[PDB]
Amino acid sequence: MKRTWQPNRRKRAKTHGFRARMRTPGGRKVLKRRRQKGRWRLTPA
Amino acid sequence: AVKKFKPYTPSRRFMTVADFSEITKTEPEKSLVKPLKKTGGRNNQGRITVRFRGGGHKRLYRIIDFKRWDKVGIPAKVAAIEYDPNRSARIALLHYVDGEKRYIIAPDGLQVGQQVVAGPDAPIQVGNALPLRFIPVGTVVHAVELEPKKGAKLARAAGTSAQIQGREGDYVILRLPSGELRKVHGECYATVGAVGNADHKNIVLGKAGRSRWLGRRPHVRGAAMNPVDHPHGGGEGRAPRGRPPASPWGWQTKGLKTRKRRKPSSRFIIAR
RNA sequence: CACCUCGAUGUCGGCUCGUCGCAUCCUGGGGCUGAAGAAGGUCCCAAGGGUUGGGCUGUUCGCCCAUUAAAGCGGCACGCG
RNA sequence: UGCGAAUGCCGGCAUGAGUAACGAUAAAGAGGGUGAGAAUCCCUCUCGCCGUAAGCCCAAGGGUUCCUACGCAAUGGUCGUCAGCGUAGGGUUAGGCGGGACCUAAGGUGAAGCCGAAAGGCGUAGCCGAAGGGCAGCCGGUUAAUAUUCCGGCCCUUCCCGCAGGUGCGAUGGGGGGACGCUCUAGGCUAGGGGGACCGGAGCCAUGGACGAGCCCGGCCAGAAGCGCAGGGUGGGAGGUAGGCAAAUCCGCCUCCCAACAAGCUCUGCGUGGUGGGGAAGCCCGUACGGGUGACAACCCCCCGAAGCCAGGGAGCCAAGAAAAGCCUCUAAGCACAACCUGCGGGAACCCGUACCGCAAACCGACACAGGUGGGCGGGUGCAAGAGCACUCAGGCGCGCGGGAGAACCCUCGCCAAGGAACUCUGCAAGUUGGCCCCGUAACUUCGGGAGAAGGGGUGCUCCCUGGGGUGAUGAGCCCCGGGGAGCCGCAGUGAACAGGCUCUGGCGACUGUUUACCAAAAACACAGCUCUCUGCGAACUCGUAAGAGGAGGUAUAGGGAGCGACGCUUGCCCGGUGCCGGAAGGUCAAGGGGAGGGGUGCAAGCCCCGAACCGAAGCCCCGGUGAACGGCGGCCGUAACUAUAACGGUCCUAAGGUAGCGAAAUUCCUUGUCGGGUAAGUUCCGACCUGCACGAAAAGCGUAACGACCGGAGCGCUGUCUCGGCGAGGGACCCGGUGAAAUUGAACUGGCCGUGAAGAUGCGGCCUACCCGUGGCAGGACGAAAAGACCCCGUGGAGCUUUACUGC
RNA sequence: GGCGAGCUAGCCCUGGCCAGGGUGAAGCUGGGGUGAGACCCAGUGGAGGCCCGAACCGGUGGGGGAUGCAAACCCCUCGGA
RNA sequence: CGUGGUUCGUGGAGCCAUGGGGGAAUCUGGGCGGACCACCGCCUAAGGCUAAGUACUCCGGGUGACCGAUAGCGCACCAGU
RNA sequence: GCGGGGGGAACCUGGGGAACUGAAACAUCUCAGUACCCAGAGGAGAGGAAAGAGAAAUCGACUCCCUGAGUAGCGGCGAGC
RNA sequence: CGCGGGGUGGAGCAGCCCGGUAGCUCGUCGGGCUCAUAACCCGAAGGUCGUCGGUUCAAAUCCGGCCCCCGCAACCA
RNA sequence: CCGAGGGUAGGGCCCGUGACUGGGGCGAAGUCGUAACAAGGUAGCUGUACCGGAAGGUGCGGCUGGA
RNA sequence: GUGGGAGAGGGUGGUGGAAUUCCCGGAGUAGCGGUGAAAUGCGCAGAUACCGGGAGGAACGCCGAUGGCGAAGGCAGCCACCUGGUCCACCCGUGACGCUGAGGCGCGAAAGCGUGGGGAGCAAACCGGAUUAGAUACCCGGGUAGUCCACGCCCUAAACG
Ligand SMILES: [Mg+2]
Ligand SMILES: [Mg+2]
Ligand SMILES: [Mg+2]
Ligand SMILES: [Mg+2]
Ligand SMILES: [Mg+2]
Ligand SMILES: [Mg+2]
Ligand SMILES: [Mg+2]
Ligand SMILES: [Mg+2]
Ligand SMILES: [Mg+2]
Ligand SMILES: [Mg+2]
Ligand SMILES: [Mg+2]
Ligand SMILES: [Mg+2]
Ligand SMILES: [Mg+2]
Ligand SMILES: [Mg+2]
Ligand SMILES: [Mg+2]
Ligand SMILES: [Mg+2]
Ligand SMILES: [Mg+2]
Ligand SMILES: [Mg+2]
Ligand SMILES: [Mg+2]
Ligand SMILES: [Mg+2]
Ligand SMILES: [Mg+2]
Ligand SMILES: [Mg+2]
Ligand SMILES: [Mg+2]
Ligand SMILES: [Mg+2]
Ligand SMILES: [Mg+2]
Ligand SMILES: [Mg+2]
Ligand SMILES: [Mg+2]
Ligand SMILES: [Mg+2]
Ligand SMILES: [Mg+2]
Ligand SMILES: [Mg+2]
Ligand SMILES: [Mg+2]
Ligand SMILES: [Mg+2]
Ligand SMILES: [Mg+2]
Ligand SMILES: [Mg+2]
Ligand SMILES: [Mg+2]
Ligand SMILES: [Mg+2]
Ligand SMILES: [Mg+2]
Ligand SMILES: [Mg+2]
Ligand SMILES: [Mg+2]
Ligand SMILES: [Mg+2]
Ligand SMILES: [Mg+2]
Ligand SMILES: [Mg+2]
Ligand SMILES: [Mg+2]
Ligand SMILES: [Mg+2]
Ligand SMILES: [Mg+2]
Ligand SMILES: [Mg+2]
Ligand SMILES: [Mg+2]
Ligand SMILES: [Mg+2]
Ligand SMILES: [Mg+2]
Ligand SMILES: [Mg+2]
Ligand SMILES: [Mg+2]
Ligand SMILES: [Mg+2]
Ligand SMILES: [Mg+2]
Ligand SMILES: [Mg+2]
Ligand SMILES: [Mg+2]
Ligand SMILES: [Mg+2]
Ligand SMILES: [Mg+2]
Ligand SMILES: [Mg+2]
Ligand SMILES: [Mg+2]
Ligand SMILES: [Mg+2]
Ligand SMILES: [Mg+2]
Ligand SMILES: [Mg+2]
Ligand SMILES: [Mg+2]
Ligand SMILES: [Mg+2]
Ligand SMILES: [Mg+2]
Ligand SMILES: [Mg+2]
Ligand SMILES: [Mg+2]
Ligand SMILES: [Mg+2]
Ligand SMILES: [Mg+2]
Ligand SMILES: [Mg+2]
Ligand SMILES: [Mg+2]
Ligand SMILES: [Mg+2]
Ligand SMILES: [Mg+2]
Ligand SMILES: [Mg+2]
Ligand SMILES: [Mg+2]
Ligand SMILES: [Mg+2]
Ligand SMILES: [Mg+2]
Ligand SMILES: [Mg+2]
Ligand SMILES: [Mg+2]
Ligand SMILES: [Mg+2]
Ligand SMILES: [Mg+2]
Ligand SMILES: [Mg+2]
Ligand SMILES: [Mg+2]
Ligand SMILES: [Mg+2]
Ligand SMILES: [Mg+2]
Ligand SMILES: [Mg+2]
Ligand SMILES: [Mg+2]
Ligand SMILES: [Mg+2]
Ligand SMILES: [Mg+2]
Ligand SMILES: [Mg+2]
Ligand SMILES: [Mg+2]
Ligand SMILES: [Mg+2]
Ligand SMILES: [Mg+2]
Ligand SMILES: [Mg+2]
Ligand SMILES: [Mg+2]
Ligand SMILES: [Mg+2]
Ligand SMILES: [Mg+2]
Ligand SMILES: [Mg+2]
Ligand SMILES: [Mg+2]
Ligand SMILES: [Mg+2]
Ligand SMILES: [Mg+2]
Ligand SMILES: [Mg+2]
Ligand SMILES: [Mg+2]
Ligand SMILES: [Mg+2]
Ligand SMILES: [Mg+2]
Ligand SMILES: [Mg+2]
Ligand SMILES: [Mg+2]
Ligand SMILES: [Mg+2]
Ligand SMILES: [Mg+2]
Ligand SMILES: [Mg+2]
Ligand SMILES: [Mg+2]
Ligand SMILES: [Mg+2]
Ligand SMILES: [Mg+2]
Ligand SMILES: [Mg+2]
Ligand SMILES: [Mg+2]
Ligand SMILES: [Mg+2]
Ligand SMILES: [Mg+2]
Ligand SMILES: [Mg+2]
Ligand SMILES: [Mg+2]
Ligand SMILES: [Mg+2]
Ligand SMILES: [Mg+2]
Ligand SMILES: [Mg+2]
Ligand SMILES: [Mg+2]
Ligand SMILES: [Mg+2]
Ligand SMILES: [Mg+2]
Ligand SMILES: [Mg+2]
Ligand SMILES: [Mg+2]
Ligand SMILES: [Mg+2]
Ligand SMILES: [Mg+2]
Ligand SMILES: [Mg+2]
Ligand SMILES: [Mg+2]
Ligand SMILES: [Mg+2]
Ligand SMILES: [Mg+2]
Ligand SMILES: [Mg+2]
Ligand SMILES: [Mg+2]
Ligand SMILES: [Mg+2]
Ligand SMILES: [Mg+2]
Ligand SMILES: [Mg+2]
Ligand SMILES: [Mg+2]
Ligand SMILES: [Mg+2]
Ligand SMILES: [Mg+2]
Ligand SMILES: [Mg+2]
Ligand SMILES: [Mg+2]
Ligand SMILES: [Mg+2]
Ligand SMILES: [Mg+2]
Ligand SMILES: [Mg+2]
Ligand SMILES: [Mg+2]
Ligand SMILES: [Mg+2]
Ligand SMILES: [Mg+2]
Ligand SMILES: [Mg+2]
Ligand SMILES: [Mg+2]
Ligand SMILES: [Mg+2]
Ligand SMILES: [Mg+2]
Ligand SMILES: [Mg+2]
Ligand SMILES: [Mg+2]
Ligand SMILES: [Mg+2]
Ligand SMILES: [Mg+2]
Ligand SMILES: [Mg+2]
Ligand SMILES: [Mg+2]
Ligand SMILES: [Mg+2]
Ligand SMILES: [Mg+2]
Ligand SMILES: [Mg+2]
Ligand SMILES: [Mg+2]
Ligand SMILES: [Mg+2]
Ligand SMILES: [Mg+2]
Repeated sequence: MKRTWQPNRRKRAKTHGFRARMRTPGGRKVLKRRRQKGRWRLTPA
Repeated sequence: AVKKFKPYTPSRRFMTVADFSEITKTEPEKSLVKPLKKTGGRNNQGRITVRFRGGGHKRLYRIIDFKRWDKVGIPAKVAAIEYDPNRSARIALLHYVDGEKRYIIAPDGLQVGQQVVAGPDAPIQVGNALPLRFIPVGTVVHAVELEPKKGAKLARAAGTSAQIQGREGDYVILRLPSGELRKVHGECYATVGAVGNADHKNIVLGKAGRSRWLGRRPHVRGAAMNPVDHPHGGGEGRAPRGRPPASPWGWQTKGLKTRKRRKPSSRFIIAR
């Protein structure tokens, strides 16, 4: 029955995408955090 | 006016439809049409600021002429009387001798083929816009400006009108459709006649869905909520108000006068 | 009353399945009778077996219909999820 | 720094146990092949399942899963020689398909501008943004694997340049157009389908008959111009002109003059068209798959016929139905040795996608998960129709454990003597009914309904006669709708499959609708409709610190808040309290104003500090209004010429003392009230009475046709619900082979009784009973498991909610 | 202080979908009627939060499932269409 | 007047700062020594800059009555995987 | 023409700024100008050359350590600071 | 049982707080007016304060018990 | 074939009876009031409408069968 | 037919003055109102009486009558438009074309009803003050439907001469 995850590639880059993150000060700190931790991926692929 | 229906369904027994025999325009509208951004009652934050709106037919906005003082002296033939979805009233199409077209909100009695004109000139006749100062005391009028040059504001709803009761200095006294008595400036335009399509107020919506066509979504009683939601929310069965009757935001809704006290406009008001 | 159980002993009634007690409803045996007979009354012995089908109510119970030898009363975590 | 406990933490390994289970009951059998090994891989045959799909095509999403070679550790619920698995190699070809060097939508973003402590919010134009608009490719062949992409044939588009001819050319500016709903729908086509005695074709005559006007198979596809047929769009000329934010010769508007029509002009569909291409059954060939032949294949008539096309078609209706570019026209600066237009010719034509899965073993669901997933195609026969049901085509599948046995018991299913609701909270469940045609059809009603009311009859096949349509010649054929007559067979003719049981009578809700995703679908919410109230427009109101925005590009016939909730008849009295409304007076009142009068200090001038009267808002007080505002709407005692009762009276209280209607009720405690009805019997139900614990008029009163998967009561019909069970089917359970979990678990060498014990003992006492160990079974006990009781209390634990609790904002 | 409306709720923009039957509103036409009308009767017409019912959307009752095929499923039945 | 800073929570409440109102002077001017007045002192506001002594540890080095693969960093191993 | 923009472990200044908690309840008070968010700076940052201190005719910028001192005070004169 | 209010001439009510002399309306009785009754007018009588104790000088009054009465309560279970 | 009738289902009319309920007629001396007849002590009546223990009262209009 | 009359006869649209009420302005003070007599009510928050302005609805004084018109119900300021009946004179035309009238159809005071509107004065119901034994009445103060208009119903009457 209809579950929670319904992938669509546009939505994803539109939402967790790199340019998305950089617009909001909130999101820039996500990048700042993810970088500082050494995340191999700052952002979903 | 007022089409009725044999009860071949429930709600067809009570439904009542407007009379369109005044209308000459069939469907189409003159491309003085422009598109309407439907709000859903939502403001520029995505936030509902007016409840229970949305749904309902797509509509094209017919742009309509609420200043008649551009075309001063230039007359016009009344070309068509048309249906406008954005208002209770009907619009009349005007072909100016200028070659220009405008929509006027259509007065009661105004015929297709009449000549109309607007200005300090002009007969006192149905359709004719004049400064208020030149309209003879007692004539009933619609589409009035409140301040000069700012556009018609008062008596635009189907069937409404206003009456000129008197002059005092640069102002005249009008009786508004509310029955309030107001000084308006003499310089303000007005256009003689009542608005008409006055049978409008007797339409019987008749079924739920017909409210849904006009973009009115179901309206829910505070009485039917819980207290998180509304001052009436709560308490076992039914239950009375338990307090002086309130809005959802908690102010009192029987009698509490809400007009701001110190409004400058108060110097120019006299009534209910 | 507050003693085991609140780091859980599922609670009425029904149904199914019973088993026990006897202060015995019936059947068997008795004494007394204000026991003519038949039919009762009361009390004693007796737990082997039996102890109906419906209407009403969630009901237990009760009331009622129609029968019956009789339409027993209790206990078993108000027996038994 | 020493562990045995913390439902401790991490790991390991046990128990349960060779137990449950191995994931849809569509289903399998055999022969051959391969290999170390075969139920499970390959190939043949036979059998079964899907077929508005379980077949095919597209979009998401996935991302090599694709094709092939070698391979079986693991993954695969068994096996595996196979694979969606390991290794390796190969494989996706575009000016026309999709997207981008085009447009705009919501929204986003944003030169200007506005706001905000910072971060940042907003915002005109512009810009971004498509499954909308615009735009040029069709048929066939080819690969192991791609093809509108390669190839073959036939067509087309835009840029660049040149030639020729035309013309005031020229735009991001002006104008036209693009450009629009819902329902119904005409004519003509097309896709698609059926039939053919006609045309083409390998073969076939079995088992009793048939060499036949037999059986079987096939009878098309694409195509520029031109041409036909059907449709779409559209007036032509002049004069005036002040409007379309400059200017226009354009468009608009007034006048005149011809057309009224597709006549013309133009555009599209379809047909035909030079050419090109396909082309069955069957037999043969070794593939895992295809290839040869059939073949010089035929290539044609009739009929059905779209929801598709012609398309901006038509009609009706109200709820009144995007935008911008492409496109055409008009002019502007400008340039008019430019430029643009038309034709022809040569050249130029970029980026990304393209494998494969795609109702699923490749997507979302930890799984090769019985769930979920948008668009298109979806054949034939029959049944009234159909995308329904059954069976079938093409195509695809038998669901990745099997073999046996034939217990209990479970599930899904079939039948049943007599009875027929006696079952039970309740006919729950299951039966009955069931499609179409005809007869027929009540109370009541808002006149529509109620209605499929109810209850009935028909229903197949054969021959005969005969009516109307469609297409065709008015004709035959083909197709559609029938009408009458005589017969035939069976238990039965909607012969299988899909396919209402019905009636009476209450409650609640008018109605269709909505809801607690995952225990409530309802009497709850909503609803049209009624009332009150607010709001004069920079409206009230809401969101935001603000700017801004919604309201609304609306204007009192409008907008907001509130209650009530179709409709009918109605909706009484109380304004003392609270709320709101009104009230220029008076009372009280903050800061401030005002300073009588006092004080500190200094030699003083002075500096400094208190400070009464008085003048001072809103608010409250006070006066009054207000009931579809919050709300409220009596008590005791007497009294009629039998009795009872009390129309009547007395008296106390109140702001006023409950009107109509209704009433043991979704409300009545006593209560199974009393009486009546229905029953053999009725705590329910219907009717009535009134002693209403504790009904009562917009938290509406009392009714109401129709409606309801609501809740009550009764009858008929019919039943395995029951008396009361029986038999049968299949899937499990049992047995054998394969693979093989789980909660739980102080350790166990773990009996009954009567006692005892922290009061319910396998474990203590006394007696009794009892050889060791299993398997299928039942659930009485281990105060069985699960979940650190959800109830209850306790904690100066928490949190949601309220208000005339406190304190703030 | 951030992350979430790829689930779910509402709205906005833009597309798509709803086999097949049934009932027969207004209107129109004709006829009757009248002084003229209202009206009546036919035929036509094709309305509706109209009827039956697939797709689609649901989730009524019962059964099964309950270490499930499934952390909401399957069968029968049923509502809207 | 309203507030903040200080040990100072309105207190006898000054000092430093400043949102609001009124609003000066230039040495004989002004601020301060804890309400205010006198006296006696201290200091010169409404412009700006200024090493060092100080904080820290991504980084390199040296040491340890620091750990020794359940420890020590989450990571001794291709781990922010 | 020159510059700015962004990053940096912690450390620094500035703009803003909590609650649990403590008070064995709780409002002032505490936690705390902490956490945190924002701007900015640098290898440090801040501060700095008296309109100071504050009782001595005293001392002389600023920062940092020790001490003064849990003193003076502050305080529902409570907790505590 | 629980809690609050009560009990006073024939009726219905004050008085009880706050000790000392029981009031009001109606009713009853005697008279008047009327032909008569009712209305009306002038006079009058009538209660030991539910009951039993106690307190005080003095108790309807303040306290206790018992007795009837009205109201509220009886929840989680 | 038709057919007496029997059956099954649904209508219509009539009669009888029914808890209860509506009024009505009647009945030597009940209770409450006094509406009408004499300006009947508010002229009367009247259609209607609201109200009220009851007669009735009141509104609007009408009549004289009143002044 | 022709020519002439009188008329509150009907429908529609306009229009005038008096008065009542409310509001605004003025002046002005201690009561006004009301009755059998009062009381409620109103009034020093400035009432009543007086004047000026304004708003709004209803009804039309004198003329007016013992009058006129209409089938009846009914019809009354003035103006215009449309329109019914009626009578007189002339003696012109048709040639009995007549009467009445069950059914039908239409009209039909007031009150009442529906949907809108309008609402000054009046006033069922209702409240209050007096009266009374009571007073759900009579008198007084308030007062909502209604009275008014449009459309559509109801169809009654001491609709009587
Ligand atoms: Mg997940
Ligand atoms: Mg996408
Ligand atoms: Mg999306
Ligand atoms: Mg990397
Ligand atoms: Mg936003
Ligand atoms: Mg819609
Ligand atoms: Mg509502
Ligand atoms: Mg609720
Ligand atoms: Mg919320
Ligand atoms: Mg609230
Ligand atoms: Mg409430
Ligand atoms: Mg509840
Ligand atoms: Mg309640
Ligand atoms: Mg409630
Ligand atoms: Mg108002
Ligand atoms: Mg205990
Ligand atoms: Mg317990
Ligand atoms: Mg347990
Ligand atoms: Mg015995
Ligand atoms: Mg005997
Ligand atoms: Mg026995
Ligand atoms: Mg029962
Ligand atoms: Mg009982
Ligand atoms: Mg017990
Ligand atoms: Mg028990
Ligand atoms: Mg159970
Ligand atoms: Mg084991
Ligand atoms: Mg076992
Ligand atoms: Mg087993
Ligand atoms: Mg098994
Ligand atoms: Mg399987
Ligand atoms: Mg299986
Ligand atoms: Mg098929
Ligand atoms: Mg993809
Ligand atoms: Mg995957
Ligand atoms: Mg791979
Ligand atoms: Mg493969
Ligand atoms: Mg393997
Ligand atoms: Mg395996
Ligand atoms: Mg592979
Ligand atoms: Mg190409
Ligand atoms: Mg763009
Ligand atoms: Mg923005
Ligand atoms: Mg696009
Ligand atoms: Mg497109
Ligand atoms: Mg293209
Ligand atoms: Mg191809
Ligand atoms: Mg030129
Ligand atoms: Mg074809
Ligand atoms: Mg043969
Ligand atoms: Mg054929
Ligand atoms: Mg071939
Ligand atoms: Mg069209
Ligand atoms: Mg553009
Ligand atoms: Mg491809
Ligand atoms: Mg699909
Ligand atoms: Mg697959
Ligand atoms: Mg599988
Ligand atoms: Mg699946
Ligand atoms: Mg999967
Ligand atoms: Mg779905
Ligand atoms: Mg689907
Ligand atoms: Mg069929
Ligand atoms: Mg099917
Ligand atoms: Mg049977
Ligand atoms: Mg039977
Ligand atoms: Mg059933
Ligand atoms: Mg009936
Ligand atoms: Mg039938
Ligand atoms: Mg046959
Ligand atoms: Mg023909
Ligand atoms: Mg069937
Ligand atoms: Mg059916
Ligand atoms: Mg009931
Ligand atoms: Mg309902
Ligand atoms: Mg109702
Ligand atoms: Mg329905
Ligand atoms: Mg919803
Ligand atoms: Mg609900
Ligand atoms: Mg639910
Ligand atoms: Mg829930
Ligand atoms: Mg439902
Ligand atoms: Mg449910
Ligand atoms: Mg209503
Ligand atoms: Mg605000
Ligand atoms: Mg705005
Ligand atoms: Mg707007
Ligand atoms: Mg309601
Ligand atoms: Mg009321
Ligand atoms: Mg009353
Ligand atoms: Mg009140
Ligand atoms: Mg009051
Ligand atoms: Mg009040
Ligand atoms: Mg004052
Ligand atoms: Mg002062
Ligand atoms: Mg004041
Ligand atoms: Mg008052
Ligand atoms: Mg009551
Ligand atoms: Mg009762
Ligand atoms: Mg009863
Ligand atoms: Mg009750
Ligand atoms: Mg009862
Ligand atoms: Mg009974
Ligand atoms: Mg009853
Ligand atoms: Mg109410
Ligand atoms: Mg009712
Ligand atoms: Mg329902
Ligand atoms: Mg429904
Ligand atoms: Mg059975
Ligand atoms: Mg079997
Ligand atoms: Mg024991
Ligand atoms: Mg032992
Ligand atoms: Mg021992
Ligand atoms: Mg057991
Ligand atoms: Mg516990
Ligand atoms: Mg607490
Ligand atoms: Mg969404
Ligand atoms: Mg479809
Ligand atoms: Mg239809
Ligand atoms: Mg429907
Ligand atoms: Mg249906
Ligand atoms: Mg279900
Ligand atoms: Mg303090
Ligand atoms: Mg000082
Ligand atoms: Mg200073
Ligand atoms: Mg100093
Ligand atoms: Mg100093
Ligand atoms: Mg200086
Ligand atoms: Mg520095
Ligand atoms: Mg280091
Ligand atoms: Mg290790
Ligand atoms: Mg480690
Ligand atoms: Mg080791
Ligand atoms: Mg680790
Ligand atoms: Mg800071
Ligand atoms: Mg705190
Ligand atoms: Mg604390
Ligand atoms: Mg504490
Ligand atoms: Mg606490
Ligand atoms: Mg602090
Ligand atoms: Mg820097
Ligand atoms: Mg430095
Ligand atoms: Mg500095
Ligand atoms: Mg501190
Ligand atoms: Mg007397
Ligand atoms: Mg004494
Ligand atoms: Mg409770
Ligand atoms: Mg016969
Ligand atoms: Mg017969
Ligand atoms: Mg009288
Ligand atoms: Mg009298
Ligand atoms: Mg009298
Ligand atoms: Mg009288
Ligand atoms: Mg009455
Ligand atoms: Mg009265
Ligand atoms: Mg009369
Ligand atoms: Mg006249
Ligand atoms: Mg003659
Ligand atoms: Mg009438
Ligand atoms: Mg009338
Ligand atoms: Mg009025
Ligand atoms: Mg009175
Ligand atoms: Mg009185
Ligand atoms: Mg009056
Ligand atoms: Mg009559």
